[PDB]
Amino acid sequence: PRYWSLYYREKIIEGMEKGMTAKAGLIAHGRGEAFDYLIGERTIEPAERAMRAAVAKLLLAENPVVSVNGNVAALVPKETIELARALNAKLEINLFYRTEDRVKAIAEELRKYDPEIELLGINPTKRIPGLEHERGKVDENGIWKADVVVVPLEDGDRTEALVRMGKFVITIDLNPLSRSARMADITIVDNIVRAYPRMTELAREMKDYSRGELIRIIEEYDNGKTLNDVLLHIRDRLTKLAEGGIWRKKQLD
Amino acid sequence: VKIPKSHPRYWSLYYREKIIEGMEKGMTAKAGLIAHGRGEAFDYLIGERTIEPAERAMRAAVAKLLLAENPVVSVNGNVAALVPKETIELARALNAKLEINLFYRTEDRVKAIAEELRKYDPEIELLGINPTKRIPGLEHERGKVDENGIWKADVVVVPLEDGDRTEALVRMGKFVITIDLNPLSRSARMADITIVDNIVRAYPRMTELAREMKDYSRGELIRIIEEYDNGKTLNDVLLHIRDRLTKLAEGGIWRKK
Repeated sequence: PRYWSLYYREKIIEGMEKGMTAKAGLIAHGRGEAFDYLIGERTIEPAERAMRAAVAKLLLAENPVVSVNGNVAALVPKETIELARALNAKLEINLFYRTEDRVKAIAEELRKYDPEIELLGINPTKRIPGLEHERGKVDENGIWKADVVVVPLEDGDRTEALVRMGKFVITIDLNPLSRSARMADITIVDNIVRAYPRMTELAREMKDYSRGELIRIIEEYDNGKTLNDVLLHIRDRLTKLAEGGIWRKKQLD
Repeated sequence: VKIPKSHPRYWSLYYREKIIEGMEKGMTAKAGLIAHGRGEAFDYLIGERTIEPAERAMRAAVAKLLLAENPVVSVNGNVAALVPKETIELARALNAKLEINLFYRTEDRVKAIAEELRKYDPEIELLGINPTKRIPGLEHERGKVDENGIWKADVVVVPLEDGDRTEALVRMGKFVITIDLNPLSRSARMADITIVDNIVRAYPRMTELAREMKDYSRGELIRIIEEYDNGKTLNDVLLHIRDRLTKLAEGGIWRKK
C-alpha cells in the first residue's frame, strides 16, 4: 500500500508493452511521481480551483478538443472518453513520437471502452508552426479549428506553439515549473488519474450553471496566483515535514 | 549524441540516453526508466550538484564502509547502465563485494549486467549470479540474496532502492546506506544513511573519499560515524529543496522563462 502508485506504474509499463507509450513517456511518468511526492499525492485546492475554471471554459467553448497521447492512453483511456463526452468535445490523438503503429495502438485501446467514439488525429493533415513535422501535425477538424484545447502531460514547446496559434490552452501536469505549465492559460497541477474523473464530475454538475455564472468563474480565475499557491503549498508542506522529522516514520503527514 | 556540448542541460540529457540504451541491452528494467524520471525531477530541484547534506552523508557512509566487517555494494540495471566503471572502482577502493540485486530478476538481465561490468574489470568477482538465501518479509523472490554477500553483510549500499527492501534489510539487522535523489521515498526515510545525490556524482565522490579516508585512523573514522545524524540530514535536504523552490519561483512563475 503504495497500491495506487504501483498500480499506475504497471499501467504505464503495460502501456509501453502494447505500443502506446514511448520510452520517454516512462521517464516523464517518474518526473510526475516526484512532484506528486512533493504535493502529497492528492488533489489540492489550487488544482480544484484550476479544474473549476477549466471546465467552465470548456463548457462555454465553441470547438473544445481534448488531446490524447501515449501516457494518457495508458493511464486513463476510459476517463478521457468520459471527460470528452461530458464536455461534448472532440478527441484527438496527438503525440510527439508519432508512429503509425502507436496511433493504432491508442485508437484500439480507446475503442475498448467506446468502439464508436470519433477519433481525430488518425491522419492529420494540418500542422502547427514552429515545431517539427512529426511533433506538429494536428487535425483539420480538431485542434486546427479549436478555440480551447486540453493538452495533458505535455512537452513544453507544443503548449507555447498552440498559444501562439491563438488556442486557449488547458494543461494537466504535476510539474508546476515545466515550460508547458508556465505557458498554459490554465494549469491544473494534479495527477491526471484524479483530475480527469474530477473534471468529468464537474462538467456534469456545472452544466446546470448559468452562462453568466460560468463567465464570472472564467473571468475571476488567475493562473499566476494559482501556480504560486501550488508552490506555497509545497514549501509549507516541506517546512512542516522537516520540523516534525521524517527519518524512520512509516508514513508522512 | 543528438545534442551539443553547449546545451545547458547537457549531462542530464546525456544520462537520459544512457538509461535508454541500458534498457535495450537487457540491463535496465522498464520500472528503472520511471525511476530515472523520478531522479531527474528531484535533481533539478536540488541543483544537479552534490549538496552539503549529501557530502556529509557520504563522509559518514565511507567511514562506516571502511570500518565494516563485510561491506557489500549492490548493483542493479540502472547502476550498470549509468556508472559501471565507477561502481567497480568504488567497491575496489572500499574492499567491498559487488552483488547484483534487482527487483525484476532475469538470468538475461543478470547476464547483461554481469557482462557490462566485466567490460571494465574482466577478473571482477560478482555475487548474486545464482543467489540461494532470502530476506525475511519480501515477496519474494525479489527478496533473494547471495549467501556470501548481503546475507553475510553488516553494511550494504543500495542504490535507487525500492521501499520494501531497505526496510526489510534493516529489520534483518543490516546497516543500510542508500543513494537516492528522492528524500520522500520510504526507502530514503528508513535507511541508516541516506545520500541524496545523483549516483553519477555520488559514486566517483565516494571513491575519492575512500581513497582519502583509507589513511584515517580508526579513531578518526569512528568520530565521523558517531557525529552523523541521518534525521537532521534528511530534514536539511527537505529545507534545501524548499528554499530552491522559492528561488526558481521568484519573479513569478507564469509566463514564462
